[PDB]
This record gives sequence, C-alpha cells and structure tokens, in this order.
Amino acid sequence: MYTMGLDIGSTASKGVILKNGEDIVASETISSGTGTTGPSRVLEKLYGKTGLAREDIKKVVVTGYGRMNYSDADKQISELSCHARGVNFIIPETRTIIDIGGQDAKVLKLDNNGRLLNFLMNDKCAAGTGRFLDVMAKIIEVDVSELGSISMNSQNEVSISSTCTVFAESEVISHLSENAKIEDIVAGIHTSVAKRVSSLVKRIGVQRNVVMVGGVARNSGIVRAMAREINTEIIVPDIPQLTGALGAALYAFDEAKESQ
Amino acid sequence: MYTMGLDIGSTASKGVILKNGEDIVASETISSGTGTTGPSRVLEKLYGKTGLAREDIKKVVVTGYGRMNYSDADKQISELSCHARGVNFIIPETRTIIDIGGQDAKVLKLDNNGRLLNFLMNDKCAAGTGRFLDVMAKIIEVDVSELGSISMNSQNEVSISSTCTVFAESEVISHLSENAKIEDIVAGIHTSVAKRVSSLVKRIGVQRNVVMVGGVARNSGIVRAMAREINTEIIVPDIPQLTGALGAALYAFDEAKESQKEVKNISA
Ligand SMILES: Nc1ncnc2c1ncn2[C@@H]1O[C@H](COP(=O)(O)OP(=O)(O)O)[C@@H](O)[C@H]1O
Ligand SMILES: Nc1ncnc2c1ncn2[C@@H]1O[C@H](COP(=O)(O)OP(=O)(O)O)[C@@H](O)[C@H]1O
Ligand code: SF4
Ligand SMILES: [Cl-]
Ligand SMILES: [Cl-]
Ligand SMILES: [Mg+2]
Ligand SMILES: [Mg+2]
Ligand SMILES: [N+]
Repeated sequence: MYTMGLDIGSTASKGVILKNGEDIVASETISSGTGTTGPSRVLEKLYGKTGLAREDIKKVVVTGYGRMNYSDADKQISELSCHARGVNFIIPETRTIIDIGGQDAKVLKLDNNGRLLNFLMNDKCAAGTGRFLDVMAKIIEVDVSELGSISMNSQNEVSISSTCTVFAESEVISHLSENAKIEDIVAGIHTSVAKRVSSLVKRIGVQRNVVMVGGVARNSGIVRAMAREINTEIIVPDIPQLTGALGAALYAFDEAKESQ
Repeated sequence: MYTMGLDIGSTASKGVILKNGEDIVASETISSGTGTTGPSRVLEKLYGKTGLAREDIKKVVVTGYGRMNYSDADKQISELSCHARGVNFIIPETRTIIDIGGQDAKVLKLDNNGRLLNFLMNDKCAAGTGRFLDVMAKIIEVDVSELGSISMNSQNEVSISSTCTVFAESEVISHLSENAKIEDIVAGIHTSVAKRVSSLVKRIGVQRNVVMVGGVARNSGIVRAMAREINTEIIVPDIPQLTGALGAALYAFDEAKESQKEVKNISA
C-alpha cells in the first residue's frame, strides 16, 4: 500500500510517499512554503519519482503551519505529533527533539512512549532560527547549503558579540570589510545560533537520546556547534528536514489500517 | 566663558558650545558616531561656526558610548546624568525621560532634584530603536526624516503582528507588494516602536512631566504614537537629539565655576 505525508511550513514544503508503513519510495522538498505553489509542486514531484497518481494513495495527512489552509487531506495533524512520530520511527529511545526551522526553534521532551511531556519554543525572535542563517548567507553571498562545509575550514573562529540578528549582520559586514576569513565568519555564525538554541534546550533539560530535525539540521556545522554547546551527543537522521512529513505519512498508515 | 559638551553615541556625534552656562551659541549633529570621523567633524563645525578655537573653551565634557576612548576632555560623564541635566535645563518638573537612540531605548525616572530614581533600557534587540526605523525606511524607500509627516495622513494603520525587526520587515515588504497605502504602512511601523518603548515606560510608571529625547524623538509620528500608547502628553524639546551634549556642556560649566572658586582675585 501507499500513504502520503505533507508538511507545509512557512518556509518549505515537504512530502513523503510511504510504502506499507515502512518504506519511503519518494521524498521531496520545495523551498517555497505556506501560501505559495509549494504544496502543488511537491505533489507533482512525488508522483513523478514513483510514477503514481492521486488515486493510488489510500490516505494523506497534512501537518505544519499551512495544513489548515489546505484541502483536501484526510487528517490534519500537529507538527509536534508528526515530528515525534517520524523521529521515533527512525531513532529509538528518543527523549528530546530539537526542531530548527525557517522561522522558529522548538524543543520537545518525550516520554517512553514518544508522547509529549514538555515543550519550549522560540518563535518571536529571528536569532537562533533558519532566518538568521538565511540572512547571513545572503550577506556572505553563499547558499545556505554550503555553510556547513565552509565552516569546517575554520581555524580561528570570529566571535559575534550581538545576539540580535540585525546587529549581528552589522558585525558580519564589518568582518567582511576587513577581510576576516569567510570560514571563520561562518564558524562564529554557527556558534551564535547554537548558543541561542542550546539555552532553550537547557531550560527543559537535556534527556538522551537527543535528536535534531528541521531544515537547519542539514547544516553539519550547526549540528556540531549544538553538540558542543549542550555537551551531549546529538543524533541526526539522514532526512532531518523530512521527519514531519514522514510522521504524517505514518499517521496516514495508521488510518489506512483503521479502514480495513 | 565658553564650555563644550560632546555626546558620542554609537550612531551619531553631537556637540554644543555653551556661553556662560546659559546660551547655546553653537550646536551640531553628525550622523557618524563612535568610532568614525564623526567627533572630529562636529568639532570643526562648532569651532568653524563660532570662530572659536580649543583655547577659548574653559572646560570640555564628553558623554555617550565613546566618551571613554575620547581624549581629552576635562571630564567624561554618564549619558544618563547628561540627558537628565540637559532636559531639566530646558523643561522644568521633568520626572520621566525617554531616550530613543540609534541602537537602544532608555527610560529614566527622576526625583524632584533631577536625580535618577529608576531606569530601564533595551539595548539587546533592534526593535523599538532607531535601527528598526532605519531598516524600514530603507525598505519603503523614504528618508527617516520624512516618516513623521507621512504618518499624519494615516486613517487605517496597517498593523504589524511581529515584534522582531526581521520578521516585521517581511510583513512590510508584503504590504508594499499589495500596494497598501504608504501612510498606513508607516503608521504601523511607528506603532510597533511605540508598543515596545511604552512597555518600558509602563513598567517604570509614567510620571509627568514626560520628555522624549534622542534622534528618534525628531520623528513626530513616533512622538504621537508614544503619547497615545502611554496615554500621557509628551514634551519634546526644540533640540531633542542634543540634550546629552547640552547636559555635558552644563557639567563643564559646573567644573569651570568650581575651579574659579579655588582662587581669589585681588584687584585695586
Ligand atoms: N541544504 C540545506 N542546508 C542547510 N540548511 C538548509 C538547507 N535547506 C534548507 N535549510 C534551512 O532550513 C530552513 C527551513 O527548514 P524547515 O524545517 O523546512 O522550516 P519550516 O518547517 O518552518 O518550513 C531554511 O531556513 C534554511 O535555513
Ligand atoms: N531628522 C530626523 N528625523 C527622524 N529620525 C532621525 C532624524 N535624525 C536622526 N534620526 C534618528 O535618530 C537616531 C540616532 O539618535 P541618537 O540619539 O543620536 O543615537 P545615539 O545617541 O545612540 O548615537 C538614528 O537612528 C536616526 O535615524
Ligand atoms: S533581537 Fe533582533 S532578532 Fe531577536 S527579535 Fe529583536 S530584532 Fe528580531
Ligand atoms: Cl543621526
Ligand atoms: Cl535635535
Ligand atoms: Mg517545520
Ligand atoms: Mg544617545
Ligand atoms: N528550505
């Protein structure tokens, strides 16, 4: 059988096609989010890779910030639930999940069943989110996808003193003007983000296993800096940005069984 | 006698030459702060315009972020003290001072002698400061000096839901694309700043007279929105951006009189 999960965030749209409730036969990410052609183009592509059509999908569930402004799905489910489901499907004994997306950072604490025990989120400040990195990458004139590997070359990381995205940009521009090494600039950028998010994590208390998901988790530099700041191993799946859409597809699989 | 006050902030450098502790004979703002060529060009303009030279100045005081790092003045004094002194010189019975500058906002509560009783400051976040306005003005393609007049024509403010400068910027850009009325976009911008600064005022407790100073107080749209948010009349001096330099020049006058009093002058 096939089920579908859609995760339409305010920054990107994520889709997964799941097989018999255990095999992803296609996944897709479009860097356009809620209220764009994001969802449309996502389906388009999944149908391509697998060669399937809407008829072939027994159940579809949508999650993320745009789930409600979207018809038609069978269920619309909280992205907190969907990320937890997807992560637990890949990584067992997960007790802390750190979701860093385009415009917010979330920390979930789970009980031994994968159910939510506690939760903290920054969604008011652009620092410590993907927007911080997106702004900086545009200032440094590289794609966000390169930052992880660029920072790997850093030998004398440049500190950013400002926690504010706006004041930090001014510091980075200044560093750029006096020819600080780009790799050292990026290293300090990664550290600013990790400092912000790790403070969130320390408030709820780290409990292993700690897993990072979200688009920003694709940035290996951020993951390293986070592991440094919280002083705990961090497990990252190979499909960090897609754990929400995976979770939604698994709730879809639940639904399909339910309609035996 | 002449004294001089210099207020070197992180955004702008301001200078005042004061005659006999009473008349401002020269004033000058240069939109470059610490540490640029800003202070030097302020001095050039004060001296140039008065034909005076360093020698004619009996005492010099420096204040602001960069007072340290400025050699040399007879004294370097807190900008809190300097704004309080300058404001009290101009506006009697002042009990609350709101200083909105390029990168922070401060609220001072003063006692009946003009002494600091309480204090709150946002200096970590660009929202609710001149930087927020500077960023938005760039986006809407208007000079920051034009914002006040534009906002006067607003009849239906376009509200900004985000408190963050970066997220708010995206909302404004969206409004511009939807061809929202510019005066209503600007009014919403002014309202965002006022909500964030007025929260400081309310925590400290408004006490009349309320005075706004700082370069952002030159934006009458910000002043109107502030008065609305705190539900109190706000007085703005003629020279809101220069009150720190004026306070410094007054402390310089105090120093000058003090040194006159450690000597006797005996004439026939
Ligand atoms: N290849 C990549 N490498 C590093 N970071 C990325 C990559 N692709 C996207 N991102 C980051 O992920 C963010 C969006 O992540 P996502 O979890 O999709 O957000 P949302 O769920 O809120 O839409 C973007 O801000 C971007 O910074
Ligand atoms: N004529 C004006 N109208 C509106 N805003 C102004 C005007 N002149 C300066 N500003 C704003 O005032 C701010 C600087 O204020 P100021 O009190 O000098 O800062 P600081 O003391 O921290 O250097 C800047 O953000 C600037 O854009
Ligand atoms: S600190 Fe900077 S990034 Fe955080 S909310 Fe304030 S303006 Fe936005
Ligand atoms: Cl200025
Ligand atoms: Cl002025
Ligand atoms: Mg998300
Ligand atoms: Mg100042
Ligand atoms: N993305």
